[PDB]
Amino acid sequence: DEIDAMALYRAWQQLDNGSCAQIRRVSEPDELRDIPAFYRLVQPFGWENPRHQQALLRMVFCLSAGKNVIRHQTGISLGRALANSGRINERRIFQLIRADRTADMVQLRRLLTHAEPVLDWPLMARMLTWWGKRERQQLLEDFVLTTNKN
Amino acid sequence: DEIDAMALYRAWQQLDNGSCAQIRRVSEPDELRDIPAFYRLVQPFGWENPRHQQALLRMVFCLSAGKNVIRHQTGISLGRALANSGRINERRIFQLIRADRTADMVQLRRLLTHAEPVLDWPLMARMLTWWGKRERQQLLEDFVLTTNKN
Amino acid sequence: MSNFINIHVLISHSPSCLNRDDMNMQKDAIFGGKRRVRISSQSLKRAMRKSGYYAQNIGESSLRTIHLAQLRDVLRQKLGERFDQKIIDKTLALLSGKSVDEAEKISADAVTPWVVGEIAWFCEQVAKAEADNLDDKKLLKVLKEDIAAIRVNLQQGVDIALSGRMATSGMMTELGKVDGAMSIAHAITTHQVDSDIDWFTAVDDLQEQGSAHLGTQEFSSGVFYRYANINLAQLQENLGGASREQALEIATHVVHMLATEVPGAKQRTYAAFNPADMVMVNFSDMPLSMANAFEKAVKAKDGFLQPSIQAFNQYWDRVANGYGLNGAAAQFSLSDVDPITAQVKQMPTLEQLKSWVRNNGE
Amino acid sequence: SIAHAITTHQVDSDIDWFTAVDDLQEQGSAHLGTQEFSSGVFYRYANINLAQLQENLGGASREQALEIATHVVHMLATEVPGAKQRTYAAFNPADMVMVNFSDMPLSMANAFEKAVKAKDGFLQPSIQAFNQYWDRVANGYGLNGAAAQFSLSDVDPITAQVKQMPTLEQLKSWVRNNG
Amino acid sequence: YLSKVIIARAWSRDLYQLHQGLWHLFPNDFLFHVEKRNTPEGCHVLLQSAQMPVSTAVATVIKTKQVEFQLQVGVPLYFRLRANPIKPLIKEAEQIAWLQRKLGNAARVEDVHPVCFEGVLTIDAPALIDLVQQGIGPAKSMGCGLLSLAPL
RNA sequence: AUAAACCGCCAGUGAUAAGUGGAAUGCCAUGUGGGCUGUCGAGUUCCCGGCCGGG
DNA sequence: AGACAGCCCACATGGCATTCCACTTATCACTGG
Repeated sequence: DEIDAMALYRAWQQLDNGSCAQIRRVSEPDELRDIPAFYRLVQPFGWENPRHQQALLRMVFCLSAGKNVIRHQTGISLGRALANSGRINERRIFQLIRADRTADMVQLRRLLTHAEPVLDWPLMARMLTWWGKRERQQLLEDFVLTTNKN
Repeated sequence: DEIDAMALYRAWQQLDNGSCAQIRRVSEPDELRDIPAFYRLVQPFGWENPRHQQALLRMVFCLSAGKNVIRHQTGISLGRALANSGRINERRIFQLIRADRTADMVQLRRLLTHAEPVLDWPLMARMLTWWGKRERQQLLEDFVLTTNKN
Repeated sequence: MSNFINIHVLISHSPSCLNRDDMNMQKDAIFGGKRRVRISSQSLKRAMRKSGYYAQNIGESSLRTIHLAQLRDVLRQKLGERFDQKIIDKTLALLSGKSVDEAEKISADAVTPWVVGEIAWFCEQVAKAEADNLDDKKLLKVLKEDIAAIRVNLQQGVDIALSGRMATSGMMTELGKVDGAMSIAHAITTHQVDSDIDWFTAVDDLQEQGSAHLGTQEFSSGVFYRYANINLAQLQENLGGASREQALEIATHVVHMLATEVPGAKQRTYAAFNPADMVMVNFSDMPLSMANAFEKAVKAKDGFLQPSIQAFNQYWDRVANGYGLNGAAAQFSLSDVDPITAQVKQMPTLEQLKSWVRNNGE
Repeated sequence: SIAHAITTHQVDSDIDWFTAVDDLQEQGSAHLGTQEFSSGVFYRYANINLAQLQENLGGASREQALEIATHVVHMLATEVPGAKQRTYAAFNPADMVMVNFSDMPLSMANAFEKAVKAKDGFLQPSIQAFNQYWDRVANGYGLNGAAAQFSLSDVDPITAQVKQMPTLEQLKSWVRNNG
Repeated sequence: YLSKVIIARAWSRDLYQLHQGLWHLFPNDFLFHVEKRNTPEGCHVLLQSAQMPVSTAVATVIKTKQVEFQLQVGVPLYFRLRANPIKPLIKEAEQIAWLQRKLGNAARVEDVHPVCFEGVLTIDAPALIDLVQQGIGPAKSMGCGLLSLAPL
């Protein structure tokens, strides 16, 4: 009973300017909970499943980096695409990992905005739902090894 | 040492017309302190202890919407029932959330009058005692969600 | 001598609703510990721009659009008499940085203020360059050399010189972007305000058994402090090197409006057509706002107005004596509350105050 | 544009207590009730934009506009909402009516921001407040527009840049002829 | 001595609180009449007393006009006698009669209505002065029995 | 009384120095809270002096 | 002391920006079984 990442992606693309903008203003992920357009956007995708909403929050927030910085195409890792941008320095990523919980989602969004990355969205979605020490580590490893391939 | 919400409900139901009506007349919630029938009604329920009385005030003021607009039945939230009415427009609920302190209790009572809502009273009661920080957000969430299933 | 002109206004409105937010609630604001009713700087500005007083004494307001298609149509009429169309189109394209092809909808980066006179002058330049077989970039280099020429076109449209322009895409990005000569603050109430709610009915002439609509509306009476700053050298610059007298002229016109103009909503149903009860104007080296006089929210004694003016005078006395300010100051008031600090010269009529600003504090 | 009418003075409302007497029960009442009520001296204000009025009628003449304007003055001086008039009967005529032509719309409500204190009633000091404030505004903002005033009781005279109408019908005639 | 006292709210809610609170003004026999109750500062009270009241932290004193009584028989005076009639007299006639019993002995009443008794009386002078010192009727420590004279 | 018994992984150490988030911006047009109504009825309670009188 | 209404009704529209920018250095132990 997972979250249809691609359907959600398309759903965010289909939003009215009013809502794309309404959600983009948000500073922290929890403020999304003050937005009605949020609840409307997310609810089919399994919001109202407690054990789902933290994930949903993160996914939406990262999309909320806006306007379309996250562009979808074995799969492409977030780490890989972040490196493929070439805009982002390793130190910053390390800092993403070293930061406590809410801070880490915020910082990531800042990175996404700067990188304008080409990922495999549903993959990034998976990584984003299970977000955890391991997932973080993998973000590092993919980043460094990719940035080193280049 | 909580306030036995259902006990209060039945006590309100059991009031003589003179007192039920005498309290119904109140325009703002704090004016409840001028009525003896208020003191009499609240008296078993612990109004004697400060920081019990603000809650008791809000609970009674919401009952005073009268005559029996609050009809009790996982539990059913206030937001839920406000949507289940279908009479109430989202914009009004927004004004309630955005509203400053006394005004917010007033507009709420006005909504209750309009909705003839079917809630789970003690749930809404609790929600009313801690009113409201998350609670505002929480009711928004419930309303939008219930309103969108439809 | 002094570069900043400060305009302080105390104005009291009757029950009204002069600024709504998305929820049609009044615009709240907190100071320093109490809610105050707020009117946005933007509302004030546009109220003054769009005003008849302005049209009579300053000229034309600017044209603010994000829609370049309509703009090119307008410019095609007016300058269509003055210039070739191909030239106009090209001028708009260079200034805009956006491609002006006949297509139904063409949009700029963001909403922008335009002055037709300005565009006309740019059209002259593009005409010269195109006939002379000058390249666009070369043209840009040449126009960069004399900015003031571009800014005198500002004199035709002054609101831009007052509150400024921002550019992101065009040749405008290089030459025509302007700092505001006047900085203005959102007006707030001197006292605490708890907003009233009016409960209305719409009565339907065709249903007898009820009303057709029931609703609520927020409203308040309030005493508001409006503050505004005019940077004088900046204003002169933004006009292309105009004299202090032209500047001061604009400054007084602004004073007048600042005392006289009230935003339009919902005046037809609440009609708070109130004049300023207190107008005080001071010259200074560094700008000063007296809002701190009301950090202690004024408590009503014989109304809010009088103790508010009192509060204002007292604070200004403390500030002026503490920081040793010795700038020219004049105060005009409707009520008999006299100022403490001489020299605050007392003006019996607004027109006398205005003439005093024109003569530079004499 | 018309303003909600406000009392010139502070008001503490009285509360009347109803009894409905039931001819079929001899001992108690069948109903008990309450109603808020006050007496009050009210300030009404309204503004007519004439150019707009002419436009809204499809290019009607200034005189047609003024005609409608006089009609308004009359009603504003004359009409009281119907409720709860059958039980309280406040059929009161205006004690003061003032009409002025001007370039920018102006409300004298500020004359009463200092809530008027009763001296020999509220009416007399209300008219006092109004007039003094009118004098101040008129001299301060240097307006020189056509102004006429009709009242049942002046105290109070404004400095006479206001033509004084002994009767309302004359005031109406003054507005019809544009001052 | 005629004093104008205000009792604080927490110390004037009950009537016995009023009597105790006004008793505590004398660290060194009296009569009190309530002008207004339940204002935010508490009870607004006119106070007749043998001694001069001293301001407590619950019963503030605003002023103290001492009096010496100059009465002439025949002279017309307004009067407010706040008092309480019993044997509780509900009839209007009975109240007025009661008044004119005590006052009938001292000074004839020419007009009156109702309990706070407001009216006009005409004046024996020493008998009346004596009566004012004494107070009139029940509940002299409950707010009743205070007659105030006023000249026309 | 057990590949057991007895049985330290220890010692020393700044993460540091520099840094505007910034320029533009009416929330706005429409609206009766309205129809009905004696506060009558009635003498309620703590001690001492011959209904009356003092806290 | 006694008694304390009822009905009916609750808005729609349209609009949400762009530009450009994102560090670098020195330095990372030894001993004993």
